[PDB]
Formats: sequence, structure tokens, C-alpha cells
Amino acid sequence: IQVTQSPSSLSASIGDTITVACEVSQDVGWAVNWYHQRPGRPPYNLIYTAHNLAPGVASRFRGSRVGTYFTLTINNLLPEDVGTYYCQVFDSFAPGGTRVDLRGTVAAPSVFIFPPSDEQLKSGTASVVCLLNNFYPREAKVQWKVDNALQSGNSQESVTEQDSKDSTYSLSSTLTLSKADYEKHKVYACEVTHQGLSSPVTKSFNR
Amino acid sequence: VRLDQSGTAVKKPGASVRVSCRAPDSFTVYRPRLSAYFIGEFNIHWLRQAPGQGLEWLGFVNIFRGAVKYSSRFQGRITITRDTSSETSYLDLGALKADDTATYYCAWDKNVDDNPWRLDSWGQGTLVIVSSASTKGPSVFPLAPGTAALGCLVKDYFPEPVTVSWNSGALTSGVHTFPAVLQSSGLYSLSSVVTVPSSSLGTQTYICNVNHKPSNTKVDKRVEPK
Repeated sequence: IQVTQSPSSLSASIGDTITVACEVSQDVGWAVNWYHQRPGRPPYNLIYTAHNLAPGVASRFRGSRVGTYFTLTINNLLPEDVGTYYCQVFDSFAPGGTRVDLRGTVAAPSVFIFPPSDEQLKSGTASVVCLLNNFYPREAKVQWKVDNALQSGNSQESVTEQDSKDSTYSLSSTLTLSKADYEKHKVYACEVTHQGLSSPVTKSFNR
Repeated sequence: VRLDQSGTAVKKPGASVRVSCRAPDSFTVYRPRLSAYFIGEFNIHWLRQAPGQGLEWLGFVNIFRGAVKYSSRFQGRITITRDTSSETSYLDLGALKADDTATYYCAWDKNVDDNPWRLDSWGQGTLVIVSSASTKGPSVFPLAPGTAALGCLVKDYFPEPVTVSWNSGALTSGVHTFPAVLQSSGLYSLSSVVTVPSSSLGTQTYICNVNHKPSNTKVDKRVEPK
């Protein structure tokens, strides 16, 4: 039995109605269960056997079955509904769930670049950090350039949870280079693409 | 039902972990014919969630006689048992792999035929970390600066977690402490930043307070403009 959910992510305004779908690869009767997981919390049961609300779950949640196609509908969406929704059939979970967040005002990141410290450099390794601050939506693209050469495979990034008051995100990307490589080049730049930007923003320094 | 779990476990690859889950006052059911509480037929399930990923079912035990069902992905290195006198289930997972790093959950199943595999109650989770790395405190480096950004780079520590405050907790507006990333070295790194008025950079002192409990490492790093 294969279980698939869609969409993988969605943004909704407070008060909206949204629908999440769970498709099962064969008829399983009504045996689909739904779980909600708020950020940093354990999952809890939301709906069981396609359409039964778990104890204490609000009536604005509705589960439905059409054959092998199961839906979770959330009416009058509230901030407490943010998190990930998972569907389950017997021992099978989908890959990935459906991440729900709130639709904030579209806002481009404020971008900052930080050179490695001389103290770190003594260790043989250099970290360059690019900060993307207080942006919405969560999707953003960071491209590192070193003397205009596109970097690939030597960065990692991390994103905050959605802010409770302004619905924005922040992102931090670290480019990791050897000291030997760091000292062979002059211009270090992070180029940022985001829906709130008409053209990419580049912050740079010269070593 | 209330489910209580054992604490964080840090293990080397190839080692074994025993995670405990207790369901106080929930194993038994009142039976009028016996005029007493007797062991029920509930299932205790074990699941996990790796960082950033979805849920994975590992197995269950039926508490009546200890019958079990296991995921075939773990056959040969998993045992689930229950002790009815302490109302506890044990997950024993052997030959641990780095990708067994996850939060492990026990979950309660009333085992009602009309509601298959309903996991109606969940434990808080147990962090299980599997790595070749040894406990190591972080190195803390400055991220030096209308609005300016500054921060601290908390690099090369093991295991999680690290906490960060600013100015001993007196500075909270504009602070973002990011999720750690697991580097290819097997060591973690995270950054914490704060945005402040540019006009304050030469007059107000900014200190990131880094705490790494597993190594008893505390660092108060002054972040000055370069």
C-alpha cells in the first residue's frame, strides 16, 4: 500500500478554507487516519477512520472519502492550525506530509554577509555566513559566488519557524571553504532570489 | 492516555538502545464479571521521525499476551515487549545506524476493529542520536557588523542541543536563533543573529550567551564591529 499526500506545502490566510488530499494506491475502506504536528510538538490524532473527529478536535475540521481519494478540509483557518498534516493507512505514512503556514505580506529579505573571523581562519577552515532576514514567503534561493564563480555543494542553510507577530521567516546559509581556498580569492558574494525582489540582491565583501 | 518516555540516548553505530514508554493506569479495564480491573487488549506502537522528515512506523506490541508486529525494514534488530506490572513497553533497537537518529514516539491504540491503526495518544518523544562522534563543545565565532545585523556562529559541537541568549536574556527583540545543521564532519553548527539600530553599535555591548550542556560548555562572546 502506497500513500501519497498533496500539496507538500500551502499558505493560507486566517479564515480561509483549505483542503489537503491523501491518495491510497488501493481500496482500504475508510481506514485513513489524520494527524497534526505543530512545530516542535509531538503529533496528535486529528481524524480517525476517514471522517471521525478525534476527541476535542474542532468541528471546522472535516474528513471525507471518495473511493481511494481522501481529503482533510479545514474551515475558518486559525493560527493554531499551522504545522504539518500527516495521513496514515495501517503501517504506511506518506512521505513528507503537508506543511501549512500563514499567508503573510510579501516581503523581500534584508540581506547581510559576514566574513569568517580571523580566529576561525587559524583552524584551517573558513565559514562565510549570509543572513536573509524577515521575509515572506518561505521560499528563497541563495547562490554563493567566489570571484564570480558559482559555488555548488559547499553550503548548508537553515530557516526559522514562522514569526508569531509578523508571519515572516529568516534564513541563514553557511559557505564552508578551506583556509587555503579562502585566501586564493578576493570577492565573496551571496546572491539572493525571492518573490519580493524584482532582481536578485547581492551582498559582498573583499577579503 | 498519558504516555511517559525515557530520556535522550546518544549511541555509537553498532550499539543498542532501549527506549521505555509508560502508560500509568491505562493497561487494565474494569470487567464487571470479575468485579475488578483486568489487563486489556490495547496495542502500544513505536514510531519515529528523523530530522526534517515524516513519520515511520516501527512496530507494535499487544499488551494482552505480548504479541508483536514489526516493520520488515528492521526485522532482525528490533524487539518490542511490555511489562504489565509497571505498565511499560520497551523498544530495543540493535545494530544502530547513523540514520537511526530520530525522535522516537510511543503511541496508544485502543485496538477497536472499526478504527484500524488509530494512534489516539502519543508520548512526548525520545531523542536517539547515533554517531561516531564524541562529546565536543563548540567554538564560538563572531558575525560582526538604519538597522545592522550581528550574531554568533556556534560551530563544531556534538551532540545537540545548544542554547543561545543575548545580553543574558535582556535582548530578545529581533533575535533569531537558527536550527542547527549537521555538517559532513558529523559535528553540528548553528548561528544566532540579532538586528539592532546601527547607531547603537559603538555604544551598546552585545554578548551572545552560548550554552552546550552535554559538554558543560558556556561561552559569553562579545560581538564587536571588526
